[PDB]
Amino acid sequence: GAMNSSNYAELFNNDIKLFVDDTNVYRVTVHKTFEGNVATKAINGCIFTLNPKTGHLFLKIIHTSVWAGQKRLSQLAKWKTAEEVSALVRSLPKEEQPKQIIVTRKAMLDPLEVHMLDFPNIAIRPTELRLPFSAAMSIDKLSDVVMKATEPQMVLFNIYDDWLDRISSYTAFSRLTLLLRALKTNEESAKMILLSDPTITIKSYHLWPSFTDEQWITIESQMRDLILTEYGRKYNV
Amino acid sequence: MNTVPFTSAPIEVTIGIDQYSFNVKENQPFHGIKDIPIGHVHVIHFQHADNSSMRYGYWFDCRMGNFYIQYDPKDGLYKMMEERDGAKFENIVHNFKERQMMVSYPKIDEDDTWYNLTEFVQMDKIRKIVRKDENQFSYVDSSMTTVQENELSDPAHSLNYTVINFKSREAIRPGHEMEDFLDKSYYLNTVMLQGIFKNSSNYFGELQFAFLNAMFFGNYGSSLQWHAMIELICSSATVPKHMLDKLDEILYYQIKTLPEQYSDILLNERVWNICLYSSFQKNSLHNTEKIMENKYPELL
Repeated sequence: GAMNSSNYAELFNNDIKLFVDDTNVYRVTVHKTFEGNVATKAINGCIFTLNPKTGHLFLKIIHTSVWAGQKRLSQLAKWKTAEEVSALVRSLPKEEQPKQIIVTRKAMLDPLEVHMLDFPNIAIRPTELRLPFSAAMSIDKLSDVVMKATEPQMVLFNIYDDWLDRISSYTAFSRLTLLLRALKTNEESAKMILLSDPTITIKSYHLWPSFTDEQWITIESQMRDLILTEYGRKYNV
Repeated sequence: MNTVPFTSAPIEVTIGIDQYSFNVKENQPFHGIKDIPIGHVHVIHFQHADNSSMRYGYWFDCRMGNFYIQYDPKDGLYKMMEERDGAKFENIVHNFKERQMMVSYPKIDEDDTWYNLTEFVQMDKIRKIVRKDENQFSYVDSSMTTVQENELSDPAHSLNYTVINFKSREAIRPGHEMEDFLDKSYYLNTVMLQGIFKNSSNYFGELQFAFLNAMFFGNYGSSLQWHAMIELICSSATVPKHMLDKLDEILYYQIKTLPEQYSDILLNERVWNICLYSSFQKNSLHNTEKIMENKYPELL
């Protein structure tokens, strides 16, 4: 069934599973026309498909050309997401295909289910968790590759860099979601925290800085503090 | 006009014939129903005074033979049977009339209700949903499950309704995933109408039979099947105009006939609100929409 706090450790067992987040598939700017009416301009987006156990990210870039001449784009974006995830499963060898796909938004269930009809043993599941994967475009290297794309394109990343050499998936996922939660609640502060110290660099093949273990502890504390402060501000607590 | 005699009435039971019904007391001298209109299917149904669970009954057509009811004290229920001795049968019917121990099918001449509820129902199709080919009549009851229900246990006792499933390969052409799921026209017209049912009239007949089974026996899988077949039409953008107009009449008389107190379990809120107000055919069911609003505005 649905995924929640109770059955959270299932993410880190050895059953292959993927999260799919469609929040950044259809992205627009809103602007005024000469005659004063409002219009949208699409920019490039991406499907965020992540194996939480291994860090493997399948970033499917959605080029604005997909939308040309189409109506009801927000609805279409859900079916294009499902189309692309299904194609991704088909492209993987059998022993790499997931046993479950967890969609971060319930509106994706019917489209994926319909697109996955060829895979009746792949379970499509919703989640009750409030996952922060929308903030994926706050990771500079991911936003950069999406905005530069001139055609549809799949880019692979490990979203955990090399963390699993030293920590477990559980902890890696907790760090990732903390980082993203912070970037989501106050991107400017979050990014300030990550880069304040110019002597800690990001490897060419990484997304995040090469913090030592001790420095990751200071970072994670700084992100937690940021998140709590923003809460009191939002609600006056 | 035809007759269905009863051997006796040993147990207190409410007897129904089509939309009419009568209370019969234990060992009351009751011996049949006469003046049954030839030309339509009919259903005789029962509910014992002691077990207000398990409504059950028999679908039949008097053209197909001479049928009668007899209580079986081993199995504990009124059984329909066929008399092959045509003479022996007219003998029993005439003497029970002479002794006036039979109720008359109480049809008002102005009233086309039963015609309207059974317009497309044909005994031959009923016998393919209720497979029991040694009898010419068909038993149905409250608890019988459908073939689709069984897939998600005893097949001899199944309702073999046509399986409809909106999230199946049948329903969805590869490459037209989004199209076919938002616009079921393909599934309705090519797969179901041209492919399985062959014509609109067989489709309507199963739809009507599923409704009558849900209404008369509270058969839950039948209710599911009636709603699915309505939803398949209302969720298709391209439907023959003759089907839409006829559907509006069919549903009207079904909603009209339903017991007011049963609207809660028999009427699926989601399906009706989607059909009447959200679907492609929202504007094609004026009579069904008008009676639903005036009689069950709560459900909507």
